[PDB]
Amino acid sequence: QNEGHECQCQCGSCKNNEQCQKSCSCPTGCNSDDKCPCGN
Ligand SMILES: [Ag+]
Ligand SMILES: [Ag+]
Ligand SMILES: [Ag+]
Ligand SMILES: [Ag+]
Ligand SMILES: [Ag+]
Ligand SMILES: [Ag+]
Ligand SMILES: [Ag+]
Repeated sequence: QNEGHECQCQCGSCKNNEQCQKSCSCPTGCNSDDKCPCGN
C-alpha cells in the first residue's frame, strides 16, 4: 500500500478530482487507464 505520495495519476479523474489525489497507492508512474482502479 504505497500511497504516501502526491497523486501522480495522469488521468482526468485524479489530475482534477482532488478527493482522491492524496491517498492512492499509485506508484508515481501510473500512466495507463486499465491500471487505475483507484478511488482514493
Ligand atoms: Ag492517484
Ligand atoms: Ag488516475
Ligand atoms: Ag492513472
Ligand atoms: Ag488516483
Ligand atoms: Ag487521485
Ligand atoms: Ag490512485
Ligand atoms: Ag492510478
